[PDB]
Amino acid sequence: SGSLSTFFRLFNRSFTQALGK
Repeated sequence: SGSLSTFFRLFNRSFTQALGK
């Protein structure tokens, strides 16, 4: 489950994109 894959990926992507920056 988990998954978590989707959740983990989403969190990482969102954090990286938000930080971004």
